[PDB]
Amino acid sequence: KYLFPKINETLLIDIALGNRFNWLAKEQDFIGQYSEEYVIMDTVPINMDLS
Amino acid sequence: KYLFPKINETLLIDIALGNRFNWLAKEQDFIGQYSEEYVIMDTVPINMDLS
Repeated sequence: KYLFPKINETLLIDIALGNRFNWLAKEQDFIGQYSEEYVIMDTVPINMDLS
Repeated sequence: KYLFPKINETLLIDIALGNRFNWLAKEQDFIGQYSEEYVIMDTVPINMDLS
């Protein structure tokens, strides 16, 4: 009854918190500051006539 | 009709009773008496400003 209380273990609980959208993340080169994007608009195929 | 009755078999029914939480059981060394645990509290990432 005269000893100092001693620790069995000390346990770092480290939970790996994850970003669910990480598989979308592209990686750039961090150069310039404006990203732009563009598409090509539809031109529907037309019938041909020989007249 | 004058013989003593004789045993065909005697059958020890031994059912293996299982602890369903046994896969959680860590094993320590039984040394000391206080287990403690700790986490690291959140510090949210902050924007940087050059001023």
